[PDB]
Amino acid sequence: GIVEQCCTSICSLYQLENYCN
Amino acid sequence: GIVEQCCTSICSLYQLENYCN
Amino acid sequence: GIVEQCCTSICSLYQLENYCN
Amino acid sequence: GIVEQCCTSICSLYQLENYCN
Amino acid sequence: GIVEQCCTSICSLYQLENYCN
Amino acid sequence: GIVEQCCTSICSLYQLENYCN
Amino acid sequence: FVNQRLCGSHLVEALYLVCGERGFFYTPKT
Amino acid sequence: FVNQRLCGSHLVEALYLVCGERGFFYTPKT
Amino acid sequence: FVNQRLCGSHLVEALYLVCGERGFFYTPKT
Amino acid sequence: FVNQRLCGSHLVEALYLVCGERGFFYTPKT
Amino acid sequence: FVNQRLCGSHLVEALYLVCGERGFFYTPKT
Amino acid sequence: FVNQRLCGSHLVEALYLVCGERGFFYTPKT
Ligand SMILES: [Zn+2]
Ligand SMILES: [Zn+2]
Repeated sequence: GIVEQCCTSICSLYQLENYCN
Repeated sequence: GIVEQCCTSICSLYQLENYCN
Repeated sequence: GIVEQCCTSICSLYQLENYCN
Repeated sequence: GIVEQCCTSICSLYQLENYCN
Repeated sequence: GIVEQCCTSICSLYQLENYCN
Repeated sequence: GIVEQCCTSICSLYQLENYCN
Repeated sequence: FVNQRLCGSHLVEALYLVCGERGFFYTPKT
Repeated sequence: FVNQRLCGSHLVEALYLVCGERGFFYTPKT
Repeated sequence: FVNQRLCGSHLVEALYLVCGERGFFYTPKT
Repeated sequence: FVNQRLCGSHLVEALYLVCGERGFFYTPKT
Repeated sequence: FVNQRLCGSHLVEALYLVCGERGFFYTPKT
Repeated sequence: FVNQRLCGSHLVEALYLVCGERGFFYTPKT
């Protein structure tokens, strides 16, 4: 998931936005 | 809500458990 | 400055981009 | 010690409590 | 105490050295 | 640079001071 | 434990510490 | 914006900044 | 995105998140 | 609560949250 | 250096930065 | 003071504490 991707890889703020309410 | 009892007032780590999934 | 629009007021992450090099 | 254990291994909040005044 | 001179007032990193072991 | 040195190696607060305005 | 004040990002940091792998939801509007 | 590596509490801080008043869900794998 | 309040170290944390490898300058005096 | 990995400043933040007004001692090895 | 305001967890973060391996004590009550 | 390892946002926090009102430039390599 995003928690794993962001740490083992890299992620964008746009991808993080998918997890806003 | 979680805010009304932490920033304006005070809250315990025990109460924070209420917001875990 | 960056402060006059973030701590005293409010600022967006978009505006923060103005301070990147 | 606790500083090393928490980083090289894992630790609980209960173990951390042993270091409160 | 350390608080009375940092949050309510202001303190320097030099003064913080006073609390190292 | 300092950003790389501080993370891959170690750095002092005095070295960091070289990057204050 | 004790009770304390947790504002902004400090509250989410605390939720992360308390919930960890269980995950959590941060909903200011509620 | 740019891509970045966000581990542990740093990811939660990033979610807090990106989502703001909208709030967010932090859901790690198993 | 949205707008929010960022004071002290929280502002520099946000600049780091937004700028990343591009770098940034933090100038309070300005 | 849950177990977790706490390195560097993150451990100090955790101690601050757990101990609160009680305060704490941060004592790393040699 | 200069002088600044350090509240809550920010104070302990600063103590960690300044003391490091020497360790430190955080005692609000004192 | 002591030497230390500062990665990611932790370096920015350290610069903020050391520089204070003076401000600073965060400039990572390529
Ligand atoms: Zn970290
Ligand atoms: Zn804060």
